[PDB]
Amino acid sequence: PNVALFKQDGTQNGEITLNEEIFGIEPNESVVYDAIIMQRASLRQGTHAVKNRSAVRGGGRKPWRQKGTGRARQGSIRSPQWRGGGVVFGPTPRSYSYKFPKKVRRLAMKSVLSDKVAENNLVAVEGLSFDAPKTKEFKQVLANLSIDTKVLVVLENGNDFAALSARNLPNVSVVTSDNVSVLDVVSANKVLATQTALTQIEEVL
Amino acid sequence: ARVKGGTVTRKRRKKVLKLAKGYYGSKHTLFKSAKEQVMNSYYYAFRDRRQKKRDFRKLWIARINAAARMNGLSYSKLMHGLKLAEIDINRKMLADLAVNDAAAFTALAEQAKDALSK
Amino acid sequence: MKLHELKPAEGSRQVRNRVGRGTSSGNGKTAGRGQKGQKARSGGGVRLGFEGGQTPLFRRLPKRGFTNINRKDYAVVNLDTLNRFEDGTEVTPVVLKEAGIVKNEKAGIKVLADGELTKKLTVKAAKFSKSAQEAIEAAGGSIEVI
Amino acid sequence: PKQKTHRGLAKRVKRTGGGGLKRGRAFTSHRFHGKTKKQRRQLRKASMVAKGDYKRIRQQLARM
RNA sequence: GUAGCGGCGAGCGAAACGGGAAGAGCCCAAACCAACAAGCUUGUUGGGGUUGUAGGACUCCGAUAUGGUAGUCUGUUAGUAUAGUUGAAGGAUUUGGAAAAUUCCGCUAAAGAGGGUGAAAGCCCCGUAGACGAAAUGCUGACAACACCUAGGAGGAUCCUGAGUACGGCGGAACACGAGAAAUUCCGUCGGAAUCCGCGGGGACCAUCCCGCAAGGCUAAAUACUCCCUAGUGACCGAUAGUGAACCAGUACCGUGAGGGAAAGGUGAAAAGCACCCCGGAAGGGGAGUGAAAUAGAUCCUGAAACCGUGUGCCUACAACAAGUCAAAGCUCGUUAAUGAGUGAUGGCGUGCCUUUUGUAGAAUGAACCGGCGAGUUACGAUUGCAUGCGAGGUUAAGUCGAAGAGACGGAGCCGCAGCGAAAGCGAGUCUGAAUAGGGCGAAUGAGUAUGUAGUCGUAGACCCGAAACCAUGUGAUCUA
RNA sequence: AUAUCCGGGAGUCAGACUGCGAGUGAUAAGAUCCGUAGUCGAAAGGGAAACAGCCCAGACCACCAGCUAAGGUCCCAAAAU
RNA sequence: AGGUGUAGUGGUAGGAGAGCGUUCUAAGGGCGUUGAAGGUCGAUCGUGAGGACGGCUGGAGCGCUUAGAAGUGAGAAUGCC
RNA sequence: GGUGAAAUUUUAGUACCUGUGAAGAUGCAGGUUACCCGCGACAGGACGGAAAGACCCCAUGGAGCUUUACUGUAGUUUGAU
Ligand SMILES: [K+]
Ligand SMILES: [K+]
Ligand SMILES: [K+]
Ligand SMILES: [K+]
Ligand SMILES: [K+]
Ligand SMILES: [K+]
Ligand SMILES: [K+]
Ligand SMILES: [K+]
Ligand SMILES: [K+]
Ligand SMILES: [K+]
Ligand SMILES: [K+]
Ligand SMILES: [K+]
Ligand SMILES: [K+]
Ligand SMILES: [K+]
Ligand SMILES: [K+]
Ligand SMILES: [K+]
Ligand SMILES: [K+]
Ligand SMILES: [K+]
Ligand SMILES: [K+]
Ligand SMILES: [K+]
Ligand SMILES: [K+]
Ligand SMILES: [K+]
Ligand SMILES: [K+]
Ligand SMILES: [K+]
Ligand SMILES: [K+]
Ligand SMILES: [K+]
Ligand SMILES: [K+]
Ligand SMILES: [K+]
Ligand SMILES: [K+]
Ligand SMILES: [K+]
Ligand SMILES: [Mg+2]
Ligand SMILES: [Mg+2]
Ligand SMILES: [Mg+2]
Ligand SMILES: [Mg+2]
Ligand SMILES: [Mg+2]
Ligand SMILES: [Mg+2]
Ligand SMILES: [Mg+2]
Ligand SMILES: [Mg+2]
Ligand SMILES: [Mg+2]
Ligand SMILES: [Mg+2]
Ligand SMILES: [Mg+2]
Ligand SMILES: [Mg+2]
Ligand SMILES: [Mg+2]
Ligand SMILES: [Mg+2]
Ligand SMILES: [Mg+2]
Ligand SMILES: [Mg+2]
Ligand SMILES: [Mg+2]
Ligand SMILES: [Mg+2]
Ligand SMILES: [Mg+2]
Ligand SMILES: [Mg+2]
Ligand SMILES: [Mg+2]
Ligand SMILES: [Mg+2]
Ligand SMILES: [Mg+2]
Ligand SMILES: [Mg+2]
Ligand SMILES: [Mg+2]
Ligand SMILES: [Mg+2]
Ligand SMILES: [Mg+2]
Ligand SMILES: [Mg+2]
Ligand SMILES: [Mg+2]
Ligand SMILES: [Mg+2]
Ligand SMILES: [Mg+2]
Ligand SMILES: [Mg+2]
Ligand SMILES: [Mg+2]
Ligand SMILES: [Mg+2]
Ligand SMILES: [Mg+2]
Ligand SMILES: [Mg+2]
Ligand SMILES: [Mg+2]
Ligand SMILES: [Mg+2]
Ligand SMILES: [Mg+2]
Ligand SMILES: [Mg+2]
Ligand SMILES: [Mg+2]
Ligand SMILES: [Mg+2]
Ligand SMILES: [Mg+2]
Ligand SMILES: [Mg+2]
Ligand SMILES: [Mg+2]
Ligand SMILES: [Mg+2]
Ligand SMILES: [Mg+2]
Ligand SMILES: [Mg+2]
Ligand SMILES: [Mg+2]
Repeated sequence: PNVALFKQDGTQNGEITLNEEIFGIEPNESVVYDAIIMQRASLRQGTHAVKNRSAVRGGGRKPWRQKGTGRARQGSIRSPQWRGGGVVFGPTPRSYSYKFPKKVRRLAMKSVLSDKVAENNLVAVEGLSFDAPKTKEFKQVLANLSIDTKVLVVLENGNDFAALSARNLPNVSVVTSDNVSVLDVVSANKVLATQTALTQIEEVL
Repeated sequence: ARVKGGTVTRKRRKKVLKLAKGYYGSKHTLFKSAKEQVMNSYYYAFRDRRQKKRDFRKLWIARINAAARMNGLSYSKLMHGLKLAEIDINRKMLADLAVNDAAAFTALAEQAKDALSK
Repeated sequence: MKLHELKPAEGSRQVRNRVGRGTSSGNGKTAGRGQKGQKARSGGGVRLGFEGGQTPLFRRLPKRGFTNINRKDYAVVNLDTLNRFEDGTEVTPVVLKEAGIVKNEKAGIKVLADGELTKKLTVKAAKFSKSAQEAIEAAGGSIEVI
Repeated sequence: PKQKTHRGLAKRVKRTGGGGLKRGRAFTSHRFHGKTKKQRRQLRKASMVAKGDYKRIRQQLARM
């Protein structure tokens, strides 16, 4: 659809046009949920382990004779019901990542982007220029555009100084147009994208 | 992650022990004894909510029988006579009249005796 | 969507059943295994197809046949699939691969006369069923063994 | 690891177009004097794995 | 989990092709030549030569170039590791013992990672982003030096091209392949070739064809692993956990020895760790102090339960009681204020819990009590239900880039779209059969596939605990024979 | 108002007594083994003094309400001396 | 959204369904020296697992909502400490 | 007066007779006896404690032993090479 275009100074220039296949489709909420769960799982490290009865130190010998002592029969001091014994089952190192079908990944990405536009949370700017990286200036740009909530700032490749000046603000998340994920978009209340970043996204998708 | 036992175990056992207050010795003190007796108390309490209905009807009938005989009539004949007279007063009410308002009980007895003769 | 308001599609996700966690769950104590016997034991149970010592079904039956070392299996294409090409098209194993109709041609493409062909084609394939050849040429096309 | 096909079964049955299993017949090896011509003729014909047996062996032939 | 192997049982189980990571090729022996030494050859040295569209020696001519390197404490240079330097921005107010909490206005940010500070700090401290730094010693990369390799073409008369070798018999073994029809590789034993018109392989064997050239050696990378070192990470543990060991732990302790192997963290912000007094021989208390708090006093945070005791509201010395429950006077109390609470004379009814059993109050089993710990899990596969995406299609794997991410690329491959037959093969049919018959299985009469999730199964210790035993290294004759 | 059929998941393969019909036994057994029905099992409640299997009867719960079943009505102990 | 009507609602092995509570993760929204968790007491609420609210103790952290992942629930093992 | 364990132990306000019942009950039924708490004594019962019966049977358990069981094999011996 069409979205208002702003300059870095905040005055609204004429609207621009975004590809409808990417920003105009009906969001598929179930697909978005699937993509969110999968991506959150993919971040897990899975480095967790316990010692079962074989891994615990010692415990080879039979603690006492099978019969005649009046005690419960025991085969090892490291049996799981013993204090200090092996853990039964429990965590073992493993991966948590899985891959949805490609078509599902694409639909998920278009859904979140089309949801931002449908709610008018997509603020497209002509460009974000900084002679030198200065947080106060980008902070002023966010004020110029009346953005006070969590914002995903989507920059074109090579815009080092815009990325540097934006990143320290606690409410800002910076990505490049070619590294934008569903979790990135859903986290933000608003998306601030330069004009060239939007064009690159439309070339990626 | 690891989920240690925490406080749920203690909380649950404390509820059982509260139900066992007033029980003798270990039965209000030790969870296993207290739980066993609370279970038996539940079994008794359910069974006794049925039995209390039996016991009170037994009490009323006996009291009505004593008052009936004081009016020259047995319990069984009085209930037959009241049925013939179309009196629907129940045994709880009759026993109450037998004790608290004897004159009214006598008036009922006379109606029953009248109905028996007819 | 919002990270604080996630909702899965209905019926997409279910709660795992944990056995041996109390009697009122219905799987307490014996954990659904019942009482004693081999199948109540940890790791208990007989191998698949074991009939407790009755001669198993497979031992009762004879082995049959052999596998031909030179066996050739052809990728089957029927006429209804060739209606997808326009009149005068040159249908080729390459063309069918690009169309995604035949991803694996195996020993070659063989054309079969299941449906009705309605377009004129010059069809090239490893083999042709006699009926398929008649249908293709009856449609005014032509066949060629490669 | 992958589940393993029961090789002995795989030498004795065939997956049919309906997903059933075609099988040979017992009592077709020798002692044909002990069997009538009718029995021999009708044991010559193939059969299918019965429902009760199929449920018992189905996992053993999943990737046959 | 295919082809196969297999008491054709249980099970075992490839390889090539295809797609990737990484890639690199080279030296000898012999002929022949030269030198030397020796007993025409017979050794040493150097040259020469290196292979299958056969190569080389040799004999002809013709160029002393051009390229390469898996060489060296050869220097020079840069980088880098091993110390470091620098590094923005806050004051009040309310509460408090203390402020970072709070309120008020400010500011800094290429730094809002994190830690510390008398509670929770972007701006107090250590840091962080960023910029910067090396006398010395390593390591790496270049550059230079030096060293070491690197000839084309035409001729075949002759010579060379790995012997006790190949191979065979016998006996074993390895090949997924258990002697099998058993090729290929190897070990022991015995026998034992050819050599370019030659030799080996193409799964017994022969012919033909094709592909190669054994019996000599060397070779980076892609692969495996981590005792250690540096910087980090975690829907990992948080002291019965986590290493056996957070603590002076492989210690104490046990054992002749091999060997077995513990328990045990927390005052407070700061010791400010209680001057002095009093009872006591001391221990220990009581004051007085310190402290926000000492019922935080070192057995020191919190401080459950079992268990032990003190006070006392009600009850109890004619009663046979799984001990409660229902009914109930009297007495004593006053709440999450509820047709309240505690106790309870007396009356009715009433044989615990668990396990295991046809059946257990059971004179069957298990538990002294309390607390903590303690049992269906995960991975890879199979299959079904549910769910989502796409749909006669569905989908990528390894890998590459990328935050240990998403994602992109990657179509090799896998499932499905056609079956029937042991098979040749035919094909909406096909097999059986002489059959246009009948019958079997199929089509008619279509839904699949990827992923998630749950149920169950399979391979794994596979829900947890338990044998007597078996095997393989060790330690013991300080007891005893 | 169920039947089949297709598929996912089981558990069960020690049964007991009672009535009836048989065998075995001595027309003994709380015996043994079948058939048949019931109850127990896996069923609390009422009756049979107590008493899984007998008789009556199937507890979702509340009531200090009523009617009945087996079995009962002189006292224990509800109801006809 | 609810209402009416009829019927049904004992249960072992076992199948199905739906929930309670525990720790952790994410997002959101909150509470804490004007006292978090934990402990203890109470005559509190819900159909159940269980949930609040007060007093006291305690001295730093912790709820709630939605979703996710689990070393997720003990009274019995002549269990271990 | 000083010092001070242990086996055992579901909680116990822990009688008798006859009966009942998994067929031998302190605990169930009916009846009988019995004020509350101990001390010194005795062992009839708690199928008392101790030991997951050793007899008996079973487990396609184990071990040691035997032989004209099976299959192997060290050793010995005979021949070929
Ligand atoms: K089950
Ligand atoms: K067969
Ligand atoms: K036969
Ligand atoms: K496989
Ligand atoms: K076998
Ligand atoms: K050379
Ligand atoms: K800080
Ligand atoms: K250096
Ligand atoms: K062989
Ligand atoms: K070959
Ligand atoms: K070759
Ligand atoms: K304290
Ligand atoms: K007291
Ligand atoms: K009572
Ligand atoms: K016993
Ligand atoms: K047919
Ligand atoms: K036919
Ligand atoms: K689908
Ligand atoms: K599935
Ligand atoms: K296991
Ligand atoms: K399992
Ligand atoms: K000695
Ligand atoms: K019978
Ligand atoms: K029944
Ligand atoms: K409280
Ligand atoms: K567990
Ligand atoms: K225990
Ligand atoms: K018994
Ligand atoms: K005695
Ligand atoms: K022995
Ligand atoms: Mg071990
Ligand atoms: Mg003992
Ligand atoms: Mg441990
Ligand atoms: Mg616990
Ligand atoms: Mg799950
Ligand atoms: Mg059940
Ligand atoms: Mg239990
Ligand atoms: Mg059991
Ligand atoms: Mg059994
Ligand atoms: Mg079973
Ligand atoms: Mg047999
Ligand atoms: Mg035959
Ligand atoms: Mg016959
Ligand atoms: Mg600074
Ligand atoms: Mg401030
Ligand atoms: Mg082999
Ligand atoms: Mg050979
Ligand atoms: Mg040989
Ligand atoms: Mg060649
Ligand atoms: Mg290498
Ligand atoms: Mg430890
Ligand atoms: Mg602790
Ligand atoms: Mg330890
Ligand atoms: Mg205190
Ligand atoms: Mg303390
Ligand atoms: Mg008396
Ligand atoms: Mg008295
Ligand atoms: Mg028995
Ligand atoms: Mg007992
Ligand atoms: Mg007893
Ligand atoms: Mg015991
Ligand atoms: Mg020695
Ligand atoms: Mg000696
Ligand atoms: Mg019997
Ligand atoms: Mg049973
Ligand atoms: Mg009953
Ligand atoms: Mg019973
Ligand atoms: Mg009476
Ligand atoms: Mg009379
Ligand atoms: Mg009912
Ligand atoms: Mg906590
Ligand atoms: Mg657990
Ligand atoms: Mg315990
Ligand atoms: Mg008896
Ligand atoms: Mg008796
Ligand atoms: Mg009693
Ligand atoms: Mg009784
Ligand atoms: Mg004994
Ligand atoms: Mg025994």
